Amino acid sequence: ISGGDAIYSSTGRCSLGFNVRSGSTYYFLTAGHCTDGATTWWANSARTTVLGTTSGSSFPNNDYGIVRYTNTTIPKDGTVGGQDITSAANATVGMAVTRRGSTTGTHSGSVTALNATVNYGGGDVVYGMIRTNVCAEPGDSGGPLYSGTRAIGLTSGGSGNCSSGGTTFFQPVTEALSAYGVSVY
Amino acid sequence: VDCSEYPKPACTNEYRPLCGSDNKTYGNKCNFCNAVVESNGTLTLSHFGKC
Repeated sequence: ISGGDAIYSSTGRCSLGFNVRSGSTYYFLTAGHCTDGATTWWANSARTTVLGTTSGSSFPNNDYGIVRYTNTTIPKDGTVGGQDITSAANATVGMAVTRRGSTTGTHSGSVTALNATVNYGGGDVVYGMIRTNVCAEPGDSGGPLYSGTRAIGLTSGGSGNCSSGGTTFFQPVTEALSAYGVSVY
Repeated sequence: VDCSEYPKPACTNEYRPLCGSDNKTYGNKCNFCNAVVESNGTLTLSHFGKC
């Protein structure tokens, strides 16, 4: 399973962001809003293939969570679809980036602004977000934003859609990596 | 679902679909409710889940 692939919780479907690890312990990052109140994750809508259980969840304010793998056999590719990821990097204005998610597949665009505040309502405000012109639609949450072999962010939310064009905000991945002490591979 | 606190300028992208009266499946409540506002309260909920 890789970055961009579907993940199911008890409540709905999100996208796996990146496969990360710490020592010999494998995990995957995804959106905090997806990990919030979820315990177990599965790889299929039937919930037959277990992935693992949530280990951390940071939403609102930030928007990242991490899930610890408990499935021993499922392959944990350090890629995004077939694309290799070798390091993580800070977003910059004008950077060309690509997103992959489980509903829309792969779409490209560029970083338009940094440190943006997105107010999802009811007190769910997230800060420090990367703004881009990439579209995203329901199901795409927590998928990767990358640039070449560099990991950059996790899909959070936005407006518009892929038919008409839209704006998507992403959580900087470096922050998540640092909070959990894990690294891409 | 109450769409009173809408519209919202942004929605998260998790998937928990609802079926609108226009027979379109909306990916999530926030997407749904913004469509309701956009139709000027003409769109209603048919049922939960995909259409």
